Amino acid sequence: KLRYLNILKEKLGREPTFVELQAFSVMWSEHCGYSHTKKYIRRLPKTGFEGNAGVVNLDDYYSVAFKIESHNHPSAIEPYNGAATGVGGIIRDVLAMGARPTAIFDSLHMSRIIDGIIEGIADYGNSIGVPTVGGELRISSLYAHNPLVNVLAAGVVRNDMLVDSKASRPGQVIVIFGGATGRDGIHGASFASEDLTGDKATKLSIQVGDPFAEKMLIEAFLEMVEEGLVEGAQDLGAGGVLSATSELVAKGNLGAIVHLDRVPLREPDMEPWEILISESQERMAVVTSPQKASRILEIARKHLLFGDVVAEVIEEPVYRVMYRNDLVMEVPVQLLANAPEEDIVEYTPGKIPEFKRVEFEEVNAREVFEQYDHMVGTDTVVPPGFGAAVMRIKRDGGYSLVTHSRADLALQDTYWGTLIAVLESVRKTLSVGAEPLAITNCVNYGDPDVDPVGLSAMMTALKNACEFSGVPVASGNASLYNTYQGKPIPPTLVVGMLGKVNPQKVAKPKPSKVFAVGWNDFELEREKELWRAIRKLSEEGAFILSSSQLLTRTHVETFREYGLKIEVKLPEVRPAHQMVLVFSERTPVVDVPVKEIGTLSR
Ligand SMILES: O=CNCC(=O)N[C@@H]1O[C@H](COP(=O)(O)O)[C@@H](O)[C@H]1O
Repeated sequence: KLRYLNILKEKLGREPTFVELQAFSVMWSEHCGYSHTKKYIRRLPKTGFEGNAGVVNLDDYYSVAFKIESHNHPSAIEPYNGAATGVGGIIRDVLAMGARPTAIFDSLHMSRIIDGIIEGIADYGNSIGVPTVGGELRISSLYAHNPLVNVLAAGVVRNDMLVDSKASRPGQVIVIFGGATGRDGIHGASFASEDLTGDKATKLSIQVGDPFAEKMLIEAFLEMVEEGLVEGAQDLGAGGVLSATSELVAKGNLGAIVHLDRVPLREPDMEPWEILISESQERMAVVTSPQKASRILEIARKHLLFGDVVAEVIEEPVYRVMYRNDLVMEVPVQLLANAPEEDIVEYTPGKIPEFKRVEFEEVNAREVFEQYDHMVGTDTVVPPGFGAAVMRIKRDGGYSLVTHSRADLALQDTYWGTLIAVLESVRKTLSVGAEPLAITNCVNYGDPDVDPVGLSAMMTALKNACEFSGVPVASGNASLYNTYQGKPIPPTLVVGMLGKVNPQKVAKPKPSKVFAVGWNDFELEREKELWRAIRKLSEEGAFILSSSQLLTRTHVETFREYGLKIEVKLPEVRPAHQMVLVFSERTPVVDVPVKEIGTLSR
């Protein structure tokens, strides 16, 4: 902050004004600026080039837009609103990609089932009519003061209706529409970067959501896309108007003139800086020509929303904020969009260590989502309780969604633990017969200034694990300064993996013999052999379970849905192993260890 305050002063050639200080505190906060993670992120193999980030072609006609986000900070302060708006936020991300939101896969890490967090997710999900197709839940006392709420959202989008994420020429205007702007979430970006949860950020920082408006938002926006009206888009989240407008024009190397007086307000006595920095929910920024702006506003207002043309895209790369004829702030756009970059730590992996059994706790979110009329994975090819969510795109087309993490391991060795989490994400995907296509990741870390190695260790293994598996990063999020009184959370990388699968080829469980396929321990040089064995057996029609516990309660519960009973003698396994459970009529034949352990019947 201080080091940053002094650079701004360098750059500005004076001290900032009140407005500029609120502005850069937002844009230059770890949350918005990614100071510590920008360089590590660049080294990541990405689905980048592919015009649009988070967008992955499925069959040359349809693509899957997906991304995982977090709302850890706010969820610790206000479980309900923080968790709810957590989903509201990531949903708007997939919508801005041009895709109709279709699925939500949550990844929760708490010291116990925090009602408010589970209910904020269920209510908001139910009101927007977007199903939760799965959920990863980890309970550990290590997340007591900093629960982790990571939400993955995915959507189907036509390859010929991809929306851009930037402004492209002088003369375009930017429309802000959706719910009216208020004071909520003001400074939440900085609140979410606060080296500590017990810092000067509180209730004035958490956003309030309203799914009814969000529902209206997707309808309005998709109709805008379908009418060739949207030439660019970016949802309003952290930093609100400021963040959306500056980045949109920043990405296109253009500038902008913002008219805050044009921002539909919910609270008319707000000051100009509050309008600029407000983080009110359910809002979207649209880049377009002056001609299409009328139809856009017509559509927005017709869907019971509010909106007006707020900014003009200019050639000069300056960010000029006006309020009527008053000049509120004026700074170089690229100054605001390029927070100071931190040098990184070169991390060289050590010997794979022997992991100790770190007692954690899992639980089928479905069993916990009933209390709040929220069904998990009711419309999927096969139950997500078996390891992966499989959704239908077409009769003979589909995709899978997987959310995995291994903080229990990473806590002992961030590199290997983290790297293992991803490989295991590959096993899950392959196990349902899906082909790994891309990853969306959420980096949840502590304080990078106090511990730079742990971050590097996490980011470098994501790189290596992507290189090893050949599965690139399509999108993602970084959440740092996830601490309390300095007490850091366990380094948790959440891997969201997208796979391609034909709904017709997905196996269902039925009476069969059970075999433990693989090794009881881990060696990087045989992982691909395990994948090969899984690919072969899946092709032959085998049902396959890939779990750290080999067989979980959720599993036993899911088999119940088929009236099937499982009786086996689980092999002794280490915290990190390379073994999968295979169900078939005959003994599996692969070049990997095979042991018959029991049966599935009734
Ligand atoms: O509603 C929009 N959500 C989008 C968004 O950008 N939200 C911002 O992220 C913070 C949580 O970050 P974390 O503690 O999870 O790292 C939250 O407080 C918002 O400022």
